[PDB]
Amino acid sequence: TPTTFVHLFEWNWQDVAQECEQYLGPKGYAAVQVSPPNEHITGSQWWTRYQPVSYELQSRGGNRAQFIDMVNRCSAAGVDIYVDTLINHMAAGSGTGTAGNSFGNKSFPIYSPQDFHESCTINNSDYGNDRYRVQNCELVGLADLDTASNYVQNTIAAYINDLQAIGVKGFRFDASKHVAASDIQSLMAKVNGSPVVFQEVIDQGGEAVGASEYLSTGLVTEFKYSTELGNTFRNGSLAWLSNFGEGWGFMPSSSAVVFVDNHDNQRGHGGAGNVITFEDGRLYDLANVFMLAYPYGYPKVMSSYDFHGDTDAGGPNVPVHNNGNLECFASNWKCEHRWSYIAGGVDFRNNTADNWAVTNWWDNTNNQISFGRGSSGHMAINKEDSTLTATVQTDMASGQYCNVLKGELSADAKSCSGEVITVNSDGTINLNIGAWDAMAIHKNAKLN
Ligand SMILES: [Ca+2]
Repeated sequence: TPTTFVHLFEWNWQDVAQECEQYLGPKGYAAVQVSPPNEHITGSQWWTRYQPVSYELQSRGGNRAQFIDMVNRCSAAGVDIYVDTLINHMAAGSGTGTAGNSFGNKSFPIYSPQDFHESCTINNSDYGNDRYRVQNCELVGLADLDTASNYVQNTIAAYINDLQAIGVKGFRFDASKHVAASDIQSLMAKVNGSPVVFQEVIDQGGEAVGASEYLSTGLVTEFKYSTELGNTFRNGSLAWLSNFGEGWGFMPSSSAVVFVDNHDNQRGHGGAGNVITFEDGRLYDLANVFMLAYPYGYPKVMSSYDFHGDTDAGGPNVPVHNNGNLECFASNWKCEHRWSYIAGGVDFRNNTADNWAVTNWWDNTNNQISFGRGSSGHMAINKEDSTLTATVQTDMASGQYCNVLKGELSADAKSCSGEVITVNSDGTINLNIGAWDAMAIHKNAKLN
């Protein structure tokens, strides 16, 4: 069952299409969130994508034909496409777009100065005590669209509807906090059918505008998850995660999009240094394994590029699929979605989707934990400095299982490529997990 999606950050349309056929589809990823496909300002920085010029599908990722080709090919592979949609603003200042269009002084090919709110600057203190300014003023100089305007709502809705006609199945509403929930409600009334919509709302608490305000218009990014997970993994005890989720004050599980990190917070925007990223190696593996095994939210796996400490830099000057060579795992594209523990966690989540309870939780009061998903699967994480050798109780059928974090079941089901885990006749497992390692087994990766 499809349960997880991935963000192919700055991946061009040809690389995504190929990734869908060769990897995402076969491995079970539900969908792909692509970078903004519309016309945006010129420049090499990754953030140019967040300054729209028009809704023409001519961007750094490719042209309209390549985009349509990507949707079709991904769709055939069983993978949906979610489009990062800019509903709050247009480009700042003046200049030229990726499709040749000129703009300037809030004058764009599809909007006039009258289609924007009167200019004012959002100040940091406005977040805590002035919802009017947060939603009507400019976010770092970006022209703030008058989202209450029928013309503006029709224009954005037409774009969304055009994407659905092409085959796009979902949408990410960028900077949703900066748009009144009621404006989004009016917008959605113009959207055909019921596509998957998730809204970016950064709410760690103490904001004038809250995440709960967007629950009736779709899913909402739960930023507390990323921050607390990172904080617990680095500075706390894993034992504390036994009631992670609503128990910690998070929004309803069925309404949340969760992640270890995202394109913003891995660069210091919306997250401090406690956020765990690819740079943390094995710590990142372990954090993803917990997220993917734990039954809270709709997880989004991150797929980054090594930015070499430059938080403004755009992606690599080389494609992922480069003349038969895969530009992954090194100093270009990181391809975390292909990392063994991460793809294995996705497999675990996909095969335990028939039991969303956390069963038989066990911990050593500190950094060793183990829990099951009923008789569908079991997992354990060892973040201590000594081997985890405890005997844990599971509800699983006795037999031999492939530790899916380190390998997989062969076609004929007679062998695994990685280590084997034995479930004894009484349902127990005598663990043998080294420091900073983990194991996960499920009913669909059982031997012979
Ligand atoms: Ca706004």
